Amino acid sequence: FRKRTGDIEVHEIAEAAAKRGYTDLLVLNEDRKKTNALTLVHLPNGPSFYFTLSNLQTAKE
Amino acid sequence: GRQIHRCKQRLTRLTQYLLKARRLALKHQPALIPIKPKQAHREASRERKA
Amino acid sequence: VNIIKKRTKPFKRHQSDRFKRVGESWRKPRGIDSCVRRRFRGTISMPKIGYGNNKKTRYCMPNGLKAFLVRNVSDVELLLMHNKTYAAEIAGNVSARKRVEIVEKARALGVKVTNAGAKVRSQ
Amino acid sequence: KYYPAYRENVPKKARKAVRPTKLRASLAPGTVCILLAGRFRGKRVVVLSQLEDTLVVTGPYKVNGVPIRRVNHRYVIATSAPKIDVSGVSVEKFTKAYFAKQKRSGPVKKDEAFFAENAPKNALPAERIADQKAVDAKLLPAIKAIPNMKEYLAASFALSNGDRPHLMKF
Amino acid sequence: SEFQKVVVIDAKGHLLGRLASVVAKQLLGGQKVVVVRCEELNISGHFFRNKLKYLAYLRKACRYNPSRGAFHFRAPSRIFQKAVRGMLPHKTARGQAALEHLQAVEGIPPPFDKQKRVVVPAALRVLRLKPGRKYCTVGRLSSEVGWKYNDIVAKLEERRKVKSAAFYQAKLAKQKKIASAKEASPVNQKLSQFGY
Amino acid sequence: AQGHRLYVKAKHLSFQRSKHVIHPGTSIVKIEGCDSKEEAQFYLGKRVCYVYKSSKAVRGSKIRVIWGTIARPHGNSGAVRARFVHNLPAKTFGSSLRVMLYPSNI
Amino acid sequence: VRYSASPALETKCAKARGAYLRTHFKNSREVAFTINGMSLKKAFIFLDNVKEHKQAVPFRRFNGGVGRTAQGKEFGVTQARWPVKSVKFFYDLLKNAEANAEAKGLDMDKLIIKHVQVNAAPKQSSPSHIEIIVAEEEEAVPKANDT
RNA sequence: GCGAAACCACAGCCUGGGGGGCCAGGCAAAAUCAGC
RNA sequence: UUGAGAAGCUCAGACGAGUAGGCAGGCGUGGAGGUUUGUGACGAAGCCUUGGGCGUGAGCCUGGGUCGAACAGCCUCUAGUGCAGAUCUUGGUGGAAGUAGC
RNA sequence: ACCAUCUAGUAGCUGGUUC
RNA sequence: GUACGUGAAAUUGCUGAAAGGGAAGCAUUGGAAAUCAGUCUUACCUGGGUGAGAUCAGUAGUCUCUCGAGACUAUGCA
Repeated sequence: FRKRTGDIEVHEIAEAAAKRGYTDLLVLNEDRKKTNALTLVHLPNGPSFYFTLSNLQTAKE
Repeated sequence: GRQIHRCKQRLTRLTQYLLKARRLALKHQPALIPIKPKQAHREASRERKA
Repeated sequence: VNIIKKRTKPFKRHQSDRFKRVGESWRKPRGIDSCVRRRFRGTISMPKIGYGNNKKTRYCMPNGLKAFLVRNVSDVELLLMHNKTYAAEIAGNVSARKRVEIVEKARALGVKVTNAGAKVRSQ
Repeated sequence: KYYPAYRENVPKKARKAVRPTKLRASLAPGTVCILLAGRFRGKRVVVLSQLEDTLVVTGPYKVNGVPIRRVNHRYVIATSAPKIDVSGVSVEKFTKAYFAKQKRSGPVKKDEAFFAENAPKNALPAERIADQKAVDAKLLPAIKAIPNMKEYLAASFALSNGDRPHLMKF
Repeated sequence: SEFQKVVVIDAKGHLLGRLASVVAKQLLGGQKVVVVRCEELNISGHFFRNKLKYLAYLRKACRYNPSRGAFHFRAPSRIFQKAVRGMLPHKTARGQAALEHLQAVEGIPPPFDKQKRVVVPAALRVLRLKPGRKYCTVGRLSSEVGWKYNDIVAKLEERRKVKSAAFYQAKLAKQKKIASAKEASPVNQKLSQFGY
Repeated sequence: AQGHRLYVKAKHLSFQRSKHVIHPGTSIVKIEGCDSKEEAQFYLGKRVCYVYKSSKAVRGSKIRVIWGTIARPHGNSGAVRARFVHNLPAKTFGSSLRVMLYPSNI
Repeated sequence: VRYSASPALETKCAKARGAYLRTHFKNSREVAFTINGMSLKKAFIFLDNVKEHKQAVPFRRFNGGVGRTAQGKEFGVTQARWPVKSVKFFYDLLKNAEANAEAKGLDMDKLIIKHVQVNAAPKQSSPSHIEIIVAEEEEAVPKANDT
């Protein structure tokens, strides 16, 4: 888990993450304190998928 | 002196608009896409049915 | 100047908590039989001009910028010279497309839009 | 560089112009004192000199483990414990920029730093550990002269049920 | 000058209405008061002074279901517990929470025999009363109104004293050893100049 | 635990009040060993608190604290009149406080 | 139909309902709040005793003039009675409560009554709406050892 | 098994003092039924 | 030094219960003319809300849910324009109660 | 006796009279 | 889903969390639980070098207005 800090973009993340032995790369994308979408890319050139999370439930609920 | 005061203040205020909207246009910022009530009430309807 | 409020609890019409016909908006009592009208101690207070707030820090949000209903894309343009004393509150019936274009331009004018996040999920 | 924008909210001419600040009379340089709050509370320390507002104090770091700190003169309880000689120590090396923090300063992180993390361990520099041995070496013999003083420092202060600070004397 | 978490107030020689006012404030102060030998409290005025002042209180009962009237308690402990019940706002939530911090018992139970027993110097009889005055003892009084347990406690307390007396001589013999050992430590006599 | 306790034990006594009107913005505090309104001039200005223990744990612990200071003496018996950043709850009558010895001037 | 209960998942649960039932409203309720939270087959053995006066159902809320019985103390309630018309209606429902898992293909011997609801109806008496939820007992898997 | 209606400011313990409510007291445990 | 909506701006003092009564400024509702290069199927009005904001107040602005075709601010004109009460009118629903009772 | 109609018979008066 | 557009209040049942020693109701000050908002996201400002041109050209043309004021099309980008 690596929280995104400051000014960095997804296309620059993927090339910066493939060089350290990583395979895929998820991005949880909240808005207004609810998580609504999820994108996962495939490194370094693989297909990138943009789902949207829905009917979200935690483990406590 | 009142009128020339305004023009110089609306020059400081129009330059700050171009010096900002140019930097703002060059950053990479998320896409404000609209939500649609007809197509989020359809999903919620067909979710529990599926 | 730091904003301040002389009161924070609004006024609540007498016995508008017991009865559901009587609404909570304030109405001055009209009978001299009243306990409240004679202002007996222990009863609720009243709206007076004493609780009027500062004539300079009035109408201000707790941040310090006053509000302004912008209902289209040329209503935020007037706020170009007033970005440090006004916050561009978008009106409620504005569509979720005409809204996303006020935000992208008010951001160029450095104007605080208070509820830019409505109907707009970002990706 | 810009013509001033809206609302000339220019401040008035402030009459407030602080003059020399002056500490108490009990805070003489070299007077053993009590330290009240923070991390090294209770540990009796000795002052080296008076700064503008704060003091520049240290416990003899061998005796207590207290480094050369600044302490605001209010969280110090002065004490009439016997004094020492601080003429041999050069306190003028310390200034208000000596104890200034090390300037976060945002050195360029080469934004990839989001992933890779490092740490300078913020280690005390070689200059701090060096003078700590130096200033202590030129006061340890001084408190060796006064009996019960080396062991006065290393102890702590702790009032007890059955004691009441106002009527007791410090 | 005491903020003990629990205080034990031995009550022999005290006045009732002055100890019940000292205690009533320390209950609301947050302490935990135990009043032992409540049976040997004193009241200004001669023997019949409070006697008709309490035989009058027996004539006072409700006139509806007389098992719902006033409960005239006869124990020496509850005589004084009554005294600390009107001194407190016992109809609030802070009164009835204060009253359960007070434990008023007669004699001395063994859970408080082996502890310190402080006294109040502002409520004592030998101070607050003129010499040669009329005073009545509660435990000697309430026996004549129904507290039928006088001859047992006077017997029980007599056994505790001689046991405590036996405890004292062993304690008294203890510090006579340290009385020698205190001056035998030579450092006391040349370093008494710190006041000690 | 006798190598600790750099404060003075106290007890929150009551709110400021008249017979019928209470003023919860300013408290009454009884310091231990302070038994005169001339002996209370030593504790004027000290920063008092009120430490307690909540059930739900936040930031790796459970102890919370309400700070404040001491403003006036109060009466002839050595009580004082304090003032807290948050007014003390009325269910803390007869509790225990701490009168921290700083800002110390002695 | 949109039901009132968060339970009744497709997984291990099934539902039936009964609307416009011409019984009383203050009489099927006390039955309903007694059978609630129980297993299914036990409730059948339970209510048939009500039909033969072998067990009375307590009247907790609408306890108007209900005479004391000897068997109301099995639950601690003073007053109880033996309604027969209302429990006749519940038997009709619980048949559909079975016969819906019998078509969904559940496990029948872990089946509890999860949520029974009794409402009012548009007055013509005091008619009733009833919906019922029967669900499996949501068992627990033992934890794997250590990590 | 069917099944009202009157009525409905909110209500429900006693003593004393200016009544159910005020002041000071006595006290105070659920939930109900039969006489009264 | 720009603070000329001179119906604005600015400086200083005193004052502040209020009955019958007198005066003044505003808030809100349905329609009418003008105006906003006005808002709206990417969701108008309404409705609900343990959300936020403003005004001393009448009130207004807004986030979320619901919903489905219209609607509002400003300047004027106009009135079938504001409800706690009338043993008030109509409608709906309660406690008494599964009691009285058949 | 009842039914419409003038009638929106009759107050010195009883209740109510809306930001 | 014809008990059918939107579906308020009274009022009823279930679920969740609380409170309740012969009165609640509300006002004020705060504790505990739940939860919400705040731009803080980043922005700002300061030199050199490298490249781009335009309102620059010891520069050539068009049009609309009024010598030059804007809009341009070249070409260089000194």
